[PDB]
Amino acid sequence: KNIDGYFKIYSKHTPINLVRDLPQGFSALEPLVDLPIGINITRFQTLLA
Amino acid sequence: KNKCVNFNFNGLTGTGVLTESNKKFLPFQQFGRDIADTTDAVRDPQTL
Repeated sequence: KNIDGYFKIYSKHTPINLVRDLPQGFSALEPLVDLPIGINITRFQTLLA
Repeated sequence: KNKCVNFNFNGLTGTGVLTESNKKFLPFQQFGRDIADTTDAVRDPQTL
């Protein structure tokens, strides 16, 4: 998300044994960085190896 | 430490007993707070 130019990125990595679309339980995503950029964004995309 | 004193921790003004924290914390935490939204702890900017 980008709030007042501060592009914030939260994240987390954990092991799982998912046998479904998405898992159950509970876990929150800790913050990682904070970037005061200040642009207008309307869409994004993903990359792959 | 262990003394009533004035302080300015990078703008975190106040006055009270500074002593070692036996409480956990996040890596990106800069301070803590109580139920009263009062500054309950602080990280020193020079020795975290």
